[PDB]
Amino acid sequence: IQRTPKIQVYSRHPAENGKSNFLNCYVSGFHPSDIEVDLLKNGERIEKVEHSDLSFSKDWSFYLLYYTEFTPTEKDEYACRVNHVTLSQPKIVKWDRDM
Amino acid sequence: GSHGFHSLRYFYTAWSRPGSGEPRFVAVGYVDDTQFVRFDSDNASPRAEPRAPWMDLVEQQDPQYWDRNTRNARDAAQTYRVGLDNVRGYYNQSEAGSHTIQRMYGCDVGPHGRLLRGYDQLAYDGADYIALNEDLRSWTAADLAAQNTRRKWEEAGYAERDRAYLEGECVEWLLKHLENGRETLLRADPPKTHITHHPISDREVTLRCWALGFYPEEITLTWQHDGEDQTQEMELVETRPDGNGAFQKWAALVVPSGEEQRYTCHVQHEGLPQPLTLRW
Amino acid sequence: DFEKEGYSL
Repeated sequence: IQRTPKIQVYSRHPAENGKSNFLNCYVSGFHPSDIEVDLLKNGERIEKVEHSDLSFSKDWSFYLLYYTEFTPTEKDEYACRVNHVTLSQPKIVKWDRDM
Repeated sequence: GSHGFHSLRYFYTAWSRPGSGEPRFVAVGYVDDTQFVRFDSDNASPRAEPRAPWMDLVEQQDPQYWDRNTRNARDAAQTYRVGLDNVRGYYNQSEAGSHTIQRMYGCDVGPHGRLLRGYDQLAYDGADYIALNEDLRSWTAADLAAQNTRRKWEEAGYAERDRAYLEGECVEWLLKHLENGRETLLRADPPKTHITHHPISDREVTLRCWALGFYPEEITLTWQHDGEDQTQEMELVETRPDGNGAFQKWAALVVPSGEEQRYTCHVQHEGLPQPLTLRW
Repeated sequence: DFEKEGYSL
């Protein structure tokens, strides 16, 4: 039983340039639990990334929230990069202030 | 009016890592939708740790809480490190493969303070393995290899000890947490709602209805066209955590460039005095 | 509290 992860990238609060915020990558619905999640700023890995404690849903699939403080601006591209044993290549979901 | 009901739930995850050391074991506890405790076996001298505000105050009511729970978690970790190889033996799987045991147990309490449902379920590699029946008296093994565990657990009188916990400490500790975490757990934070407007062309626009910062997680977002539901035509994302103990959700809908005024968004949530109707 | 009990599968 293997399950590919679902990904959402988003901010805690609505993005206002210059104001401190939190960049979130929520990965859910995957199995098994080993997963690689990086948060990217203009293609480069952000180093101080934290994540929630591993848990799972009624169907036994895991979910995790990766997050880091960031101050959004214009032209500053942000993204979440996810790899898992069910993915032949890493998956990248860009952050869209509008979702 | 609706009678309250609350839940205390614990989640165990243990998986083997061939070639990368001993199996890992991670456990977490939740009261309703708020995590309050964690434990990771990989940590250096691992201890049970608080993960909610009110748990920072539990030490003055019960100065033994953390020692008691650290011992139990360390004992649970050892039990599942062994159980990984026991179950692998039941299936005759190779040692080079990684495998996972999961466990979810807890109790639902009614508005009166008495137990409604107790539960204890285990998975192996993400599929049902064994589960405590609703009577809390017997087990239900999911396949032939799991019958090994049920026989061992039947002959050891485990169900009676499980049931004793579920009707006992679980109920008592849910009620203790509900009082100490009252400001966090008994709140009904309504969603901060608004509509955003994204032109895609000269003739089509996206209308997105947002719900932000609400707790509990349960919520309903619908789009309407003159009064007609729009579920098939709308994109509804899965409810997600905001990282501050609350949740978000949105529903978007592609709409002709002159017809925005004819669509409404409807939000129902326990924190709302009345259901909300929004319009662009 | 966590379940003080336990039995290996």
